[PDB]
Amino acid sequence: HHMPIQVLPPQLANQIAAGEVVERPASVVKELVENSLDAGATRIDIDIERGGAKLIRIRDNGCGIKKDELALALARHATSKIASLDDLEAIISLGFRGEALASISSVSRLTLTSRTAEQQEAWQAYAEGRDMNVTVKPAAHPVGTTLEVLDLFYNTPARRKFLRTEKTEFNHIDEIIRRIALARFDVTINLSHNGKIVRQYRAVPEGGQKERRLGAICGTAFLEQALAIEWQHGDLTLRGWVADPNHTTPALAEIQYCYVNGRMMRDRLINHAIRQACEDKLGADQQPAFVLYLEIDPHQVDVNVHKHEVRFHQSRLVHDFIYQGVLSVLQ
Amino acid sequence: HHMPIQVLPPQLANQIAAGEVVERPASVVKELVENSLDAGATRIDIDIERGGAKLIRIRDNGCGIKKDELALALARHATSKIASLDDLEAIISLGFRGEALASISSVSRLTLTSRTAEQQEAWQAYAEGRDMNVTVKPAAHPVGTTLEVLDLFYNTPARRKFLRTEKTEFNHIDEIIRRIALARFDVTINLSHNGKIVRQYRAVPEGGQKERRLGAICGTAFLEQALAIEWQHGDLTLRGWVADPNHTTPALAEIQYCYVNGRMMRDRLINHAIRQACEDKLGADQQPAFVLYLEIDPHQVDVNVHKHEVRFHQSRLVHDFIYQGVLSVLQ
Ligand SMILES: Nc1ncnc2c1ncn2[C@@H]1O[C@H](COP(=O)(O)OP(=O)(O)O)[C@@H](O)[C@H]1O
Ligand SMILES: Nc1ncnc2c1ncn2[C@@H]1O[C@H](COP(=O)(O)OP(=O)(O)O)[C@@H](O)[C@H]1O
Ligand SMILES: [Mg+2]
Ligand SMILES: [Mg+2]
Repeated sequence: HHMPIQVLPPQLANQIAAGEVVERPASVVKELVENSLDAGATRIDIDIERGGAKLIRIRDNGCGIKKDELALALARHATSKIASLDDLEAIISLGFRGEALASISSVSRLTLTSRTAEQQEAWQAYAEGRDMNVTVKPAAHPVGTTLEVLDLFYNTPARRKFLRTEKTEFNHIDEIIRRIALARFDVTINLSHNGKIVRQYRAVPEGGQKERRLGAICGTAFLEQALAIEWQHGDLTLRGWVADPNHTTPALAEIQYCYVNGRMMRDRLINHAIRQACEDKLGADQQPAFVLYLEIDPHQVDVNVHKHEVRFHQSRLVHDFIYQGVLSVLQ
Repeated sequence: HHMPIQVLPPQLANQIAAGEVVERPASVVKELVENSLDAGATRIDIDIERGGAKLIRIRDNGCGIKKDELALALARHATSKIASLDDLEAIISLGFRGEALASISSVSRLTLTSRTAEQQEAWQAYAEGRDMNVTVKPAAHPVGTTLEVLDLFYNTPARRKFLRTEKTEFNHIDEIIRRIALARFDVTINLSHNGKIVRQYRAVPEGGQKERRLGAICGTAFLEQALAIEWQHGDLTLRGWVADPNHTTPALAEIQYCYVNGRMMRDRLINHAIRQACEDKLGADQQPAFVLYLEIDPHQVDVNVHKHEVRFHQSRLVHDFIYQGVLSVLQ
């Protein structure tokens, strides 16, 4: 009670928010790449420097951001993805909170450059000062967008001390891209570190062969033991690959990716049902290797938990669904 | 790009926030009880109805909220706990985001009643409408505060469908109070459900016997096997109780509470070090039973992660510290 209840200034408020949204360089990559995806990009190019502690540049060939909305994109609680509660309950995009860019900009030197198809001119924007005032100025850029994040945590020292080695931080970034690339086979994703190419996942044309990308992302080892899955029942449909439990090594066990309507996730309900389907067919219980995609009525699952967490309205039903699907294929 | 980037109205913005802050009735209880603690309360009384889906009332004998700050308490990004980045890096209170009440009020009928020692008059406040306009009116109330949360999720149907049985929801509430009561032995906490008293933990006077409350919260079973711990090394000090691994049952295994400077938490680093100290002394590896308190330089740990998660600057050091402390006592 000694200090009055007082509104937190823009920058400070965003930095506090950044504490949750910006865990490490990998977090920034995730947020930006997901924005490119929402913007309908077909190709995303990612350049990293020193594990991302020095630089993170992500360019996409998405639809871009209109000049008069650049500042809004750097603003808090402002989005183009939902306008009401209905939109949220049945969301189509990955984003909707309208907080990511604002948060990131408050704890780094973030530059937003973009041009829409209707604009002849490209523009660049960035916020500054305790009030996060935005400067918009001329720039050069093709249809699409480029986010440039420099000196992450430069103005938040307590956090900068927690940054691990360049090697460790880049690895988390590599892992993040790995999870996103598996979610969208139709999107070309290139990742580079310190001026050198680390990877590039070619987009798979309509109906093209996926085994190619799967192997490129997860490795040939997984690709060989990969058992495809096709299991449906109304709104519930399970797809993907499950490695033969009998031929699953701990190295392959590193591949445990699950998705709910394209949204990457790590839910215990699912990991359990799978390990159950394997333990029940196989002899011993162990860490299975898989890449599964669950399609379900968006109204039967909560995506606003805070991101890899989700909540299923019919917990039991879903769990048994996945269990059967995997169990079935394992036999 | 079809829909413009647009600011989310106050109520909607808060409801989206509520998706993360308000997981279930237990979340509301946690936020409110922690506010009472920050306000210096010595006694907190909690009344629940129908698992909290119908009513949640929390009254404290804290310092209260000044009339002219009631609306600010229901506002977003407004707090009395930090005013800058320094304050955050070495925080003293549990709160600091200034978002909890605003979020909760947007997804329930929340009434805030309070009176400070300097005021002869008590006042009541609550927000309404898409803009969250606040109404302040006369009320009766002793020094302190009472939060009243009714019909949780009444205006967010998609979420209301996820509410479990009254029994299940109250249980999470009981568990939450359990964790908070262990964090503060000096605070009397009474919990009631549907007009009937479920529990009441008496505050322990200065230096009074703690075994009494420990047993009342964790049960006599744990109290008997409880092995006290006193282990320090500079800023690092470990205290609490660890149940004899050899006499630990799965029922006792339900008691795994760890705290960093009074802030409840569930960090794997610690749970691992403990289970390691037990596995290494004991024969088999298992689920230990414990109530440990780690005191550490606030600058060596990050509390703004999003709450039971924390991040230690010197991960390895801390882990070995706890391991030794427990290991030592187990012998
Ligand atoms: N690469 C991009 N291409 C096009 N629009 C983008 C891009 N990145 C961000 N935006 C715009 O900025 C707004 C989002 O910023 P963000 O802070 O990520 O919030 P959110 O995605 O939850 O709405 C989006 O709603 C969209 O309108
Ligand atoms: N029970 C209470 N007694 C006194 N002050 C309170 C109480 N509950 C809330 N407040 C005030 O309301 C503001 C907090 O609301 P909240 O949304 O919980 O945010 P935070 O605790 O993170 O600041 C506090 O900063 C404090 O000034
Ligand atoms: Mg986004
Ligand atoms: Mg609070």
